[PDB]
Amino acid sequence: MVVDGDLHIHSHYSKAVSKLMTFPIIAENAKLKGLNLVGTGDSLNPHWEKELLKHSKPIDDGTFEVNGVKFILTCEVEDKRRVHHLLIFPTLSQVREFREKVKIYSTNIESEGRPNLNLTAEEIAEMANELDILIGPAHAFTPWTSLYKEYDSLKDAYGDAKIDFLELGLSADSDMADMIKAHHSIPYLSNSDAHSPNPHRLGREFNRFEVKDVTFEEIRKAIKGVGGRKIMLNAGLDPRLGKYHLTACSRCYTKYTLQDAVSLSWKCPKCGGIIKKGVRDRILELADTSEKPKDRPPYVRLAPLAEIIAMVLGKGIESKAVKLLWNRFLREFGSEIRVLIDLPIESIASVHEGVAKAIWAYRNNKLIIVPGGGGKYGEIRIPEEILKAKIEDLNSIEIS
Ligand SMILES: [Zn+2]
Ligand SMILES: [Zn+2]
Ligand SMILES: [Zn+2]
Repeated sequence: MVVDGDLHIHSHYSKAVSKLMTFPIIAENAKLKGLNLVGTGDSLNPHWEKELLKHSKPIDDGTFEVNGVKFILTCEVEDKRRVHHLLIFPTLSQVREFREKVKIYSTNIESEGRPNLNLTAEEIAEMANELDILIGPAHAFTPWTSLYKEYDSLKDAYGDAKIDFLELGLSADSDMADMIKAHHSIPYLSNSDAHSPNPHRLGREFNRFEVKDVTFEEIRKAIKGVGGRKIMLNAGLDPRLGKYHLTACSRCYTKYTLQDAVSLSWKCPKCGGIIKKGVRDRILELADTSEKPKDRPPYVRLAPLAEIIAMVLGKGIESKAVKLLWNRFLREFGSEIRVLIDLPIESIASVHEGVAKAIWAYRNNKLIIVPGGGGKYGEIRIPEEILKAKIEDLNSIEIS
C-alpha cells in the first residue's frame, strides 16, 4: 500500500495562518492534492483537539479520519532559542501528558497554535523520548527558527537526548542534508509547513510511505525503515530556487562565494548592499563527508501543478485559463500528485503537450535553473530542445 503524507501543517489557531485551515477544508484540498495522510498540526492546543474529535471518526487510538482523509497527531513547538521542533504523537493521552508536562514552561498553550516553551532543545527531546513521542528538528536548514541557524550540530542542540527524524524544509533537499555525516543515521521528512489549505501550499512537500495500513504505528515503522515499511521517496521544492540558496547581496542579488563575502565584510562592492549568507554555503561550512547512505530515499523536485500550468500557459496562477486546465487534469486523473509523479508523460500529453514536457523536465532534472539568493527566488526555464521535440523522443534528446 502506497500513501502520500504531509506531517507538518498549522491550524487557524496559529499566528499568520489562514482561517481556512479547518479540518473539513484541509481534508477537501488533501483529496485534490492526493494526500491520503495529513498531520493534524497544533495538537497541543486544546481547542484544536476539540475540533478534531468533533469532525473525525476513530480509526485507532492515534489515527483519525475526516471525510475519507486520515490524520495523525502532530505539533510544532518553539524552544528557548526560537528553534522549531516537530512532534508526532502516538495517542491523545501522549498529547495530554506532554501538554501537562510543558504547561508550566509556557503561557500560550491554549491561546496559540505553536506553543512557546521556555525549554532547551535537549529538555524538549528528553520529555518526548520519555513519552514515546517522535521528535525531530523542523525545517532544519531554513534561515530562521531552525536548528542550524542557532547550532553547528545536532549534538550541541539535543545533547544526550535522541531524535527520530529530521525535517528538510523548503530550503534543502536530501543531498544537501547528507553532506553532514551525523545525518546519515537519521531518516528525512519533507513536509509543507502549510499556512493555507490551497493545493499549492498544502502538500508543497510530502512523503511517500509504503505501509500495510494508514495508522500511526505503520507510519512509525516507515519512518524507522523496519518490517518492510519505509519512506519510498521524499518530494518537495527545488532548493536551488529558494530565496536564500546562494550567498548574495540583498539589493542587487549578485551572487558571491562564502569566503568572498566574509572578506568583503558582508558589503557588496557592486551597489554597497548587505550580502546575505546563503543556505547552501551554510551547509558547506558544516560539510564533512562526500558519501550518502545507500538506502536514502530519493528526493523528487516538484512544483504544484497549477504553478507548472501557469508557467506553461504564461498566465497568472489565479487566472481563468489556469484554473480550467487544472480542473481538467483533476477531472481526468484523480489527484495532482498522480499527475506530478505517477502518470506517464504520454498520458499527461493527452490533456496538454506543454504541461507534459514541463513535468518530464522536472522528473529528469532537465530544467535550466538560475539559482536564488539574497531574498530573490530563482528562475526556471525549459530548454529549447525539449519544446521542439516530440513526446516520444524526449529520452533521446541530447541537452545543452
Ligand atoms: Zn516552523
Ligand atoms: Zn511550522
Ligand atoms: Zn549589491
